[PDB]
Amino acid sequence: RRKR
Amino acid sequence: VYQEPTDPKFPQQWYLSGVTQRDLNVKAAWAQGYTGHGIVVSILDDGIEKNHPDLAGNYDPGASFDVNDQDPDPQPRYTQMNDNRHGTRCAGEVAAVANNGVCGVGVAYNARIGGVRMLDGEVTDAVEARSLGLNPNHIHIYSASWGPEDDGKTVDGPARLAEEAFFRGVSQGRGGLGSIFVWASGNGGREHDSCNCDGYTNSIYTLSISSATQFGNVPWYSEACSSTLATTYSSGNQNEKQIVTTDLRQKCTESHTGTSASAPLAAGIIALTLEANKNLTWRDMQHLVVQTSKPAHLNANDWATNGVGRKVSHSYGYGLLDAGAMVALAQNWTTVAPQRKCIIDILTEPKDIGKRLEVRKTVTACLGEPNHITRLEHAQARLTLSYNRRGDLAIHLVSPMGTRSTLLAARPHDYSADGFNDWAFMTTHSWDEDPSGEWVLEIENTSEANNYGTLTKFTLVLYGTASGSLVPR
Ligand SMILES: [Ca+2]
Ligand SMILES: [Ca+2]
Ligand SMILES: [Ca+2]
Ligand SMILES: [Cl-]
Ligand code: NA
Ligand code: NA
Ligand code: NA
Repeated sequence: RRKR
Repeated sequence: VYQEPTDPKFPQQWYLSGVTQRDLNVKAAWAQGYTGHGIVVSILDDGIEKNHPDLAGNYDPGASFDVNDQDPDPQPRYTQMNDNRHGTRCAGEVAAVANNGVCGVGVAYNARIGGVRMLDGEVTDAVEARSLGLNPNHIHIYSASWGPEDDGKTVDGPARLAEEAFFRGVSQGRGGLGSIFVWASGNGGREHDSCNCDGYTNSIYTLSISSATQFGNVPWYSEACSSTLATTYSSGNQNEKQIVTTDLRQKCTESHTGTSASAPLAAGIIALTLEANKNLTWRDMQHLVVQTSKPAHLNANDWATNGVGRKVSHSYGYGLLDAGAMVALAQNWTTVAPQRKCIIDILTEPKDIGKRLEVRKTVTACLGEPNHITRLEHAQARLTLSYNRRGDLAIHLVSPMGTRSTLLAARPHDYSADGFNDWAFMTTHSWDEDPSGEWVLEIENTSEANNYGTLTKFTLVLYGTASGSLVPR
């Protein structure tokens, strides 16, 4: 869902 | 007489100062006496090495939490691949200790620095909300170098809890002055991604920050969009220098890169600015960024002058941050008037898109009402539409003062047939313009394919005030  | 830092890697921090003028003008703010004392910044990321020799002196447990494991200690999880180094690198950009013989210095090298360990695990809506809403009467500034996937086909933003955290932060945070949320605009340049398809950067409550290379060019990873507000230096090609910061395992790195490095530098500059005037509201801070950022020598083919004489680019917003100008302008800043919101439902019937659709509407911007706006801040075109191949769409919005904002450029990889469901495309490019008059929305098929769809809702949402304008630039 979320990435660096 | 101000003495600059003696840290061993400070001479390699080309973006902080120099004779050359390709810098963020941070030494000028230091010489005015602003180094971040009393300001609290939190890095929302994969953890912070709180015992790092260049962070320990500034570390603040009150600015820290571990949402992934539900404990107070944001220490990164150590692995052979050093996967969880990202947050420590970001923290050193903000607040690495100065004059201690270790690595380089943070922009706000006397600020207090914390970290929220929240990326090392499944990043749910609840995880984001608990991180964005952490200790909002203690933390002043939140820095986020993360977001939805940069594959150039995702449209995604804060879900309900995270959006509630944004509104709670800007409304009640920092004693009612509003939490400052700084966002990295994205690494999707190679995928032709648009940072307006990212609801975090596209939010009016975040300062979305893009990147420039050392030689003043648009980096390969950069995403262009109208919601970006300003720019800080970051990495580029292999002849251009990179960002110097604290690394995992108590090391120093000179190779921090990407959009991830730009937001922390902006957060540090905002920390210096808050020290110069602690009474600044979340909207004050965006006004300061708009007025003081510098286009000069940033190369782009889309520089345009808006209705109030300011140069604006979809790659850079209003240009490079200028710390010295920020802290100078902050000191005697007059608080802006309360924010007004004027909602204009544009359509009287759905409209087939076809090859090209243009929707023109003349608005009064709530003339005669308490939410009358003559001085725009953010504007949104909230669009609901169906289309068979989303990434073939290009969407533009023209303000009454003639400023053409690209709300959406073609995204070759976005094959989705799901269209846009009240997606609030945002532009910063008409800031301080009078929004009364004719607005124009353009939707076009950029491909030769026989695409098809319908625009069923277009709400123009204007934010701003009715007082306090400057003579145009
Ligand atoms: Ca922990
Ligand atoms: Ca140091
Ligand atoms: Ca993106
Ligand atoms: Cl609102
Ligand atoms: Na408030
Ligand atoms: Na934003
Ligand atoms: Na007008």
